[PDB]
Amino acid sequence: VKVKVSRVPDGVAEYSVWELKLPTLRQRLFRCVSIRENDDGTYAITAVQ
Amino acid sequence: GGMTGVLFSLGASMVLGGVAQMLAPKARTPRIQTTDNGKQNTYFSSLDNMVAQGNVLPVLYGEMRVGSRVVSQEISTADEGDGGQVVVIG
Repeated sequence: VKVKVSRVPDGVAEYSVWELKLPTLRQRLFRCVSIRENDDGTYAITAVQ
Repeated sequence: GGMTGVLFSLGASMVLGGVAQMLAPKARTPRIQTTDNGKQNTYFSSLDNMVAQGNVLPVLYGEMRVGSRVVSQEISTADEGDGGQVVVIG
């Protein structure tokens, strides 16, 4: 369950790569950025539709 | 100063005006008059002669027959003459 097997992986992932799992018959959610906000705490605020 | 509290997210605070407004900036309708009756003139048409006193010179971008701004109007006596010598008035 936790472990998985990829037929042909690329040896470039170190620890922080993120895996995303896509099934079939799934309506993937698209999303468009309009408003982006900066701050001195060093992060961004994204407002999107 | 290290942290930035009060993130203050803005979601529906800008949706509340409408959703197409945040993708397209909408258009400005003209003001409706009463003596004009019901002729709803827009900002890109003019089928009458205007007066060029302290006003701006209009521009044209494609087709669409337009009026003008009158700069000089004068009436004189029509003298007899053509592009030649044939000047018969009989």
